[PDB]
Amino acid sequence: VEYLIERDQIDEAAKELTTLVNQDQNVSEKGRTAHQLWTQLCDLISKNPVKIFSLNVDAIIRQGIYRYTDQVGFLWCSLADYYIRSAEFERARDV
Amino acid sequence: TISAVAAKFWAPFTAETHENFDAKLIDTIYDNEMLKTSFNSRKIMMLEFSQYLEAYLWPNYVPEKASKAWNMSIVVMINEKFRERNLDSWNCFTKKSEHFPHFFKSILQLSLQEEGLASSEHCALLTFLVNAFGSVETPIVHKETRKLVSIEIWAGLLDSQREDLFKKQKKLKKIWENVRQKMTAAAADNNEFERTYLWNLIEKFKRVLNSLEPNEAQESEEGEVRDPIDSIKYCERFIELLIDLESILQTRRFFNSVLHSSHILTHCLLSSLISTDAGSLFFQLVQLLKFYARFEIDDLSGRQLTHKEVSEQHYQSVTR
Amino acid sequence: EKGCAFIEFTTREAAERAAERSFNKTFIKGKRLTIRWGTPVPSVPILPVPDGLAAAPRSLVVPNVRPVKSSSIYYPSQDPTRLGA
Amino acid sequence: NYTGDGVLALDKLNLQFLTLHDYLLRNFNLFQLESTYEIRQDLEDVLFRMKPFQHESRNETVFSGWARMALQIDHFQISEVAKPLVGEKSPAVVRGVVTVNIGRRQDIRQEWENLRKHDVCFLVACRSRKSASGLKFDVRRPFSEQIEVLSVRGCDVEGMLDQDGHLLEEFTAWEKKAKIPGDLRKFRLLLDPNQYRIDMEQGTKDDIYDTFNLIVRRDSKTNNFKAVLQTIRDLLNTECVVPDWLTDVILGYGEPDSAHYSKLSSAVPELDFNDTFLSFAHVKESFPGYKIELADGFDEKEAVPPFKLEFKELERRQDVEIKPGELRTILVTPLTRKKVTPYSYDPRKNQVKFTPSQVEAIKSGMQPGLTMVVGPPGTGKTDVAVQIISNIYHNWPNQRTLIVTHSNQALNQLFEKIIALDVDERHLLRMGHGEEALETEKDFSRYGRVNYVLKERLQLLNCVEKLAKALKIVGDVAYTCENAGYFFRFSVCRVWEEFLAKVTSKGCNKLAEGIISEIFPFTGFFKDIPDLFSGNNSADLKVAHSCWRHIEQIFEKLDEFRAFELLRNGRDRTEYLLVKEAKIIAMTCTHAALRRNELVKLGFRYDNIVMEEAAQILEVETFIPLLLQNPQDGHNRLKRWIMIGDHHQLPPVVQNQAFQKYSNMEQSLFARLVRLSVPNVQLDRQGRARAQIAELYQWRYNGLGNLPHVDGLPQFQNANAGFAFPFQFIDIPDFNGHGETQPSPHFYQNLGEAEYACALYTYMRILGYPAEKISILTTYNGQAQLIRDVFQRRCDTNPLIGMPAKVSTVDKYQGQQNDFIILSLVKTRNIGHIRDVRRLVVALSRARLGLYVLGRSKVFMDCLELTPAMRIFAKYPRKLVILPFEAHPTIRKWNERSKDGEPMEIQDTLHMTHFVHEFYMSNLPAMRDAYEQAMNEYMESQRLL
Amino acid sequence: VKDCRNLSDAERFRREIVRDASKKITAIQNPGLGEFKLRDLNDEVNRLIKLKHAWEQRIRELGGTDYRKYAQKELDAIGRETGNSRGYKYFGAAKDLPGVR
Repeated sequence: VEYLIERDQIDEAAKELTTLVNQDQNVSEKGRTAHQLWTQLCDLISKNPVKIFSLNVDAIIRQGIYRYTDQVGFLWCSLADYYIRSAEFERARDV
Repeated sequence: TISAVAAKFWAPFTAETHENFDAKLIDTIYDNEMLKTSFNSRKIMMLEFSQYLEAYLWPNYVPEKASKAWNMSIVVMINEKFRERNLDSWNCFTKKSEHFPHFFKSILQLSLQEEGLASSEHCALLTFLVNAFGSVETPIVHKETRKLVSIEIWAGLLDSQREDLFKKQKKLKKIWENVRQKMTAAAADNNEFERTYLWNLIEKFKRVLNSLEPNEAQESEEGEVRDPIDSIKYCERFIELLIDLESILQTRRFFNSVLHSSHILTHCLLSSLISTDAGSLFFQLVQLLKFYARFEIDDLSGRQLTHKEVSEQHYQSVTR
Repeated sequence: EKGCAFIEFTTREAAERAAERSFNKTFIKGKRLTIRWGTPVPSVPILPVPDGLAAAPRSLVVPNVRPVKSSSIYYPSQDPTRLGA
Repeated sequence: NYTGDGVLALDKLNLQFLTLHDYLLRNFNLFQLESTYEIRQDLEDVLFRMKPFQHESRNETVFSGWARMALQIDHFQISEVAKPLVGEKSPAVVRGVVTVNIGRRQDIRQEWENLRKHDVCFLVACRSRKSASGLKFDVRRPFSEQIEVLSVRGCDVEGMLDQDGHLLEEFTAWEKKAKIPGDLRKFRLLLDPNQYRIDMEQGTKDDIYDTFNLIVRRDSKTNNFKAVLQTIRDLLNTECVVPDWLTDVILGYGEPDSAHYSKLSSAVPELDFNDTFLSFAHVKESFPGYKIELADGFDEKEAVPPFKLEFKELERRQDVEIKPGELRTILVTPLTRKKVTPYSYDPRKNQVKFTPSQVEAIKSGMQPGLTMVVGPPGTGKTDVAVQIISNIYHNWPNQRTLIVTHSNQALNQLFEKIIALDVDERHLLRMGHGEEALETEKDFSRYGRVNYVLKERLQLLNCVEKLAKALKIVGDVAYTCENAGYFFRFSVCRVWEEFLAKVTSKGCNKLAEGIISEIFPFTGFFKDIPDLFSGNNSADLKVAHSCWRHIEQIFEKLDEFRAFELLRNGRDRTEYLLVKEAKIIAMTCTHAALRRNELVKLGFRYDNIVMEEAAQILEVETFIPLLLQNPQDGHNRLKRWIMIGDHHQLPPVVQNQAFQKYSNMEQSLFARLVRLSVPNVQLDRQGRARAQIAELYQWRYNGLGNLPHVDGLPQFQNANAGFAFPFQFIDIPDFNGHGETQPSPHFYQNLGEAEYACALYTYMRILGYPAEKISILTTYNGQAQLIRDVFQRRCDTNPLIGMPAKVSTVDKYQGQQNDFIILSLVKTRNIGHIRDVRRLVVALSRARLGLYVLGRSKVFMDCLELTPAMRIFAKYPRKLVILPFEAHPTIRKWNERSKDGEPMEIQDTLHMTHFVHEFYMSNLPAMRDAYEQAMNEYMESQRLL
Repeated sequence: VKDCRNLSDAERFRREIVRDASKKITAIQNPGLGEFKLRDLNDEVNRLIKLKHAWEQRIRELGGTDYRKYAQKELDAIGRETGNSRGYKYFGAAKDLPGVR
């Protein structure tokens, strides 16, 4: 993942992060738990709207408004932030 | 009975001795065996199995003598050949093709004719269109149905609706001018019927659908009363025709603008019949039509639209 | 032929009590029982089968047969109660 | 109950579809509906067979019956509900575990223990509605009146669990033969996570998944329904990429020939007809209306196969054209194939003198694009197919061919044929649930081919040891393929190149004659060939190169087998075999849908599809084989689709009337493309029945006729022994006062015909006809059960009479044939579904030598659609005329009256069964003595073995 | 405590507890359920798992199958024991709680 990010393979890096998050081990060998790995995905996926194509970015972030009840207010803004960076201001207002 | 008449007049196993033709028998058989029995399935199945069409109705067909009973009885036989499904229904016409354009046109005129046909007869006509529009591979039939769904039917659109299409595909406008300068005179005596047919058939469906309104379905002042069920079957067969026109790209390309411009889905969905129990199957058909009526396709090019493109165009449409 | 019999009870408990309260008991009838666990189709002839069987000859004799001058279940497929199972 | 009268709110499979998503979505809807109707019919039949009843003093269902396809659930539990994957709503996995007592009947026990991954089973919770100490059920009454079903949940099967609870994955079953103790087994089951979500979004305190008491398994041809639907859902979600040359004809737009090689620019004018032609005279006969000539430097005295043909009219340059004054020109060059071995290898070669229409199919099958060929009964459609396979394999050995077929039986005939052609046995692979019991003497299963590769690798390494011994090379070079490869490159190639250097630098002009016989190094390897070199350097250098190609071919095979030394596990070996080693992969259309989501993940790649029986494949199941691979780019890599079928024979079986008749699901994709007027090749010469029998059905086909040997073979010239005519239609009057009978809805029977067919089969058996050569057919399923019951009563009990080769419906006998057919046309009041000409053409074409049809003439002689066949039957008497003097075989010709005695005419079933009783009885001693002699010589000849 | 002393009944109650526990685990996985109710259900599941083991002891005492050898780790796959809470497992959404994580 760290290689792919440095080589700007952001869509492939996000594919491998989802593979990491799909593993239910409490922590990775780099010391990151699944919630921290999923946060790195939401970071990567919201701040790169143009560069990512394989992931329904809206769907995964709403799957965080679900379950992660302690950060709902953050994730609604994070979903809008994704659309604002895409310059899709109409859907930003919908969010 | 059918078999005694059949053996005397047309059955091939009596071909050495069956009687000379008598067109008045066709009127007799249609009235007594088909029509007055409400198109009894067993009677019609026995007539069709006995080759009544291929031996009697069609070889003797001449257009100057074809009564309404003769034309309708041919339609009834083909509908029987079609509900069997396993049969080359159009075979006898493909052999003797000369009178089929006159037969078909006469059948279209009966579909618009309101006086003097029963609603059960009108279901049979409209069923023959569904059969005719279905069998697109038989060229004798396809050359007829192709005339009813061609760019000339856009003469019934509003000028503003045609202008929208010419902005969508620029070359249509030059084609439309060539059509307009043609269809204003050149074979307009024929071509005016062909282009207005589906507009007039839509209007007849609206009247049948309005006849099922509970403030229209009352008994007449003369005393005749209409059973709803044959009118409901007419409506159900009509939505099937509209779906089948919509589901084939060469018909859809022209008819989709007509289906929208006629507001026929509004007339369906606001009718009483949708809300009734009896119209439950009509409702399912209208919902199947509503799907095709705005399918994810660019009809003028045939290009499949993606879910992204349809959603993006919707947002852009509402914003403007 | 073997001096044996078999009984199937409607329940195991009936068999168990019948087993436990009669095994190795003397009994009047058996002295001391030892007990342990475990149509033709009308007008169709039927062809006789030769004895002990369970090619054809190239010259044949022809019999001088001359023509003659509700139904019910005979086969299991004719019966709806068996066709269902 | 759909009769065709009413409208239904269903999709239709008409000729044309708006888009690919439209086409898929109509297929999804109608296939989901049909498979649900199949599931209903299976479960109702099973649950009647299990005969559930309420226990007389408990609130629990007890099953008093038995069925092959169901077992009582001893226990069921859910073991895992995995968290939703990132971006998904449903759980990732829902693992049920079911416990069942399989019972002690061995064949059923084998069947349950051979449940495999992705097999579909239904967990069912049911009760009786009616209370009795055991209960009978009537199919004349509704199911929901008698038995109550309160839950059905489908599961994917995962493998059976062992004693500890580890999972017996598929490849362990070939080797883990240690039987699990007792009769209980456990299976792990994948519940559908969407339905588990739906079952719990309602909330839970009661639980549906506790309630189950049966598990039901589907048969080998209907398991695929969930895999079909899963496939289509995926193709609707993803950007499906059908080839640009192909999407138009699947949707039915553009010119229908846009997929044909005439319009495609990618067609190649030069093709190597490797062995399609037996001789240069055959080349000339195969292309009527073409100028055929040899190229310069060849002469018709020596022009011999193989032939490259150049079709000048397929070149797109303007300088080459059908110019006036000469015919279309085919240029023939024979190929001097330089043989790869010095041994006396007689090559496997085609021996079928293809007729011009078959060659037109084979030519079109080598060209890219869509090739449709219509194969009337007896026209060599299998041999056309196999030659297309062989020609592709030789012309483009880098290309992989997937063969899809409706039946496993046609897949057997295919592979029996291919092995007789020059196809290397390691390159063939066959896949399917039948693979445990393949009928070929060579095992082409994944397991079978791996064992072949392991076996051949060992025998090749023995040759490497033998080669090293000839070279006097000391070392462990035969230990592995890897050791052998370094031995080849460093040592064998060096010595070989050192030989060619001496020949080329000196041997051409400044060494002794025949010195090649001295300096050739591998003489000790070919020590089992005498006189290897003749003593002429100009000639011996050629066989020396032929000796080298033999050595080089050994190491080429090894270098491909190296993977079997690195992949040491059965799963990984079959993956390498399936994706890399096999060039020709054979699969059923059922199995292609099941294995797609594995094959797509393995990276399985194929270039050509050959479909056989394509008219019998459903439109949905025909399409799916096109998409067993990922598109590597903006277009699919498939180069050829060949479809072989016959739209004038029967459609696919669709058993719901509405989905059959309204939505036209009985239209195969093959039949639809024919209605679209896609160009197709009619195989126009029939080689497999009498011309007299053939006349009864060939009226349906344009130009269909007979091969020259059909007039010539003695079995077609001679009459059917004991019959005056080679076929008859026999008017069966009422027997015991009844015509047809019908105990269940649409379950028609006719006992008068069934008793006549039994006597008529017995009559043939008294005449000495082999029982294997007679098959009894009927148009209706109901009569087929009755004929079986009659024959099981009245024939099978007698060892002299025996049992016919098969008693079948016509529909299930499609694609099969026999010498003698006795055909029962059950109906007597009104014509049946035989009025479908596709039923008729199949029924009338199953015979080769005699077809005797039992039925009421007056029901059928009046029918328009049957009139062409009936006018031929009307040439002969409507009563069976027999010649009981003529035991089988007769020297009498088919068209002459017998000179010995006189015939007798069988009036009816009563006279037939009375005559046959006396004819049996009067000949019984002589017939017995023959059988006693035949069984003695059987047992005596085997007694020495 | 053991309700029934019969070996066949003990296996039935064991399966019932396992049957009952599975219903409760589905509820903990649903995110809409309050922290207190989730914790309570998590305690109930752990008690039932302990009770399940207790029934296995009664089955073992009665000469039945020693299910502790056949105890597949699948139950451990969802519930991981905390190093300081030897024998207590947290399932489902209980891993998402602050502090428990």
